[PDB]
Amino acid sequence: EIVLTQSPGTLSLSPGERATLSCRASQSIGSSYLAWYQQKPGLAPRLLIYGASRRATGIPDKFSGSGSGADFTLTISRLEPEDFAVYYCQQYGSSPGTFGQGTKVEIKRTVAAPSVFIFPPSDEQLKSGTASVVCLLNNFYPREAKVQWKVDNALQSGNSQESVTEQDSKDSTYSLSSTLTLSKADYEKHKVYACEVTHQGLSSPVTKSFNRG
Amino acid sequence: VQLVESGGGLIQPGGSLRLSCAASGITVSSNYMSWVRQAPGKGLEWVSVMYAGGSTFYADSVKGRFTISRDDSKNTLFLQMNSLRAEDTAIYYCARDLYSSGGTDIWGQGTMVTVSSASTKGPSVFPLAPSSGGTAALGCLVKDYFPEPVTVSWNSGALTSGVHTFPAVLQSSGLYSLSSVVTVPSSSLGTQTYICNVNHKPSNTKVDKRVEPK
Repeated sequence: EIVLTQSPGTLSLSPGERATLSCRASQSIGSSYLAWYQQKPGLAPRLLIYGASRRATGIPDKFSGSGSGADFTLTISRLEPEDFAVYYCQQYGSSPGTFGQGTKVEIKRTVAAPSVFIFPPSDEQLKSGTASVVCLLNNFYPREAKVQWKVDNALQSGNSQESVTEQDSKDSTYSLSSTLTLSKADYEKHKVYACEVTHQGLSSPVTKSFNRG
Repeated sequence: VQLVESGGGLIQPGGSLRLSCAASGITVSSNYMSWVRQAPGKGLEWVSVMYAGGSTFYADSVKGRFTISRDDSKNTLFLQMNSLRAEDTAIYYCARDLYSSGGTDIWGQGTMVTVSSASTKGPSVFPLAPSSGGTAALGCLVKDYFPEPVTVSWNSGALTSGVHTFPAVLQSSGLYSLSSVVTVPSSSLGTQTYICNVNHKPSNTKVDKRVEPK
């Protein structure tokens, strides 16, 4: 069968630069049988180019395709944050055709410190018997960050979990949630709840806290 | 020119499900039409095509279990999926292909198919409000649901700037949890109400939670 291999797997470039994406077929397929697609987060794929180099209706010239035989290239010029997407090649020399595995195009930016917020558990959840405490790290870059939870100035272990968004399509930053979960009984045993954040963009770690009640 | 899909949902392994793709502005029977699916970590997988004349072709991964068909009078394309497997969990798209005359230019909106024997659980929604720099954050915690996905909006979709909805995490219980947050001016907190709207189609639930400062 025909297999398409895209390279690189991921590309991280600054706005204004040109991205060069490659697609190699395991046998010659011909330019007439290759197309390129963009898929942004949460959206359906969008046709960019067909026949290796023909732009689809309404597609701007920043997207350009070239190549022949088994080797094809897509260039994306004048990159912008909104170009963050996975780009796929497709061949339709077989029925059905096949897609490449995709190249993720990440838009680089400069270091940005997180804005940090802490949320107490809701009275509703507490009445039910559990306390979830949430620390938000908002709009930062790069992705690496350390969150430490302190309860009455005692470092916590084993009771927290993190989730991080993909890069934002407008400003290329990340956000992160850290959720500390305690039983109601344990929560009511302590007063001061704090999250302390370390990140490249902070001159010193930032702590946000609240007092129970 | 649009393709509108329906029929997705949760189904147990070994079960069957039929997806529909109702076309407007193109005639299904005059076109190559396809189903393409997107599973976690599996990119796009082109699973079936039907030629204008009705010949059908399948990816090996679905051959013998899936059947593409069409109803010309309803101008609708179908995917009948039998003997479903966990590996078939994905967003399914229908699409119109032009092959060398134009690529795959028209895509449906996608419908989620989840193949699982685990029990369905609607989410619990709790407000994230500061205990209270000029900016405030508010949010909602969406706890212990199954299967994915939930859809979270703010103020019925009217508030989108500054919203971040985190990927769900699968807990040791087998249920998922996530939070959604938004940042707003601190000076706006006494001038209006912020509401998060959480929809979970598998449990047929729609929750609206006011997020009031404490």
